[PDB]
Amino acid sequence: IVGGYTCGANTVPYQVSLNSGYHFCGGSLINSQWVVSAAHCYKSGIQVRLGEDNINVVEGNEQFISASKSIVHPSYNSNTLNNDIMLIKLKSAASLNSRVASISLPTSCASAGTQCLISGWGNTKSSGTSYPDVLKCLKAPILSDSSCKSAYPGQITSNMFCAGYLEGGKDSCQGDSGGPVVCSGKLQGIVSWGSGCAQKNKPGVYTKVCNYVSWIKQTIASN
Ligand SMILES: [Ca+2]
Repeated sequence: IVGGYTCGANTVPYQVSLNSGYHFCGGSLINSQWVVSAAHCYKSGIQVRLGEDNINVVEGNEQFISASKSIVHPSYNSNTLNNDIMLIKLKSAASLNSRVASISLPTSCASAGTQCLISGWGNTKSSGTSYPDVLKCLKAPILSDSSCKSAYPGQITSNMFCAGYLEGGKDSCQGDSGGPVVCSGKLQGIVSWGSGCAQKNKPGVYTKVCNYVSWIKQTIASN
């Protein structure tokens, strides 16, 4: 997250870190046994880390649970990033309370102008590299589809939305991928892609979760 603020320990209780010997992607806890992330985050050998603030220090609220199964969206296209969404099932159910909690799926899509919270442990610089140890937060509005398509001609599908600032300076970044965009207490987006980070006229592009609710529910119910 570029241009954000330190969230505070366990203020974002549905945030997860995906770990394969090091943090590589974020994700969101949607119930006690399932996580949603970006398909471009796919790896074998994932451990899901819940209850994290500082990802380099054991602080006392963490739950570390291995993945038993990963399911990439059946129509994921790695060249266009269309359908950049994946589900991860945990080997055992997480223990839920105020500091580890699930986030609700949306019943409708959010409109341009809605303010949302984006969070993660990704790069905090638009030029160069600096990865934080503690979780960073950013408040950002959803942009209109027209703005979003004008910023990225020929690249925005119906499964994507833009959020952020056309002026630049504030954005998600590498390492935030897979993490949550929450608006009005519902999961509306997954950190997916962008051209660089926090560049003028190049806002973040997010997977539009409201288009996937039936797939997520059906998948959860049978696996
Ligand atoms: Ca920790």
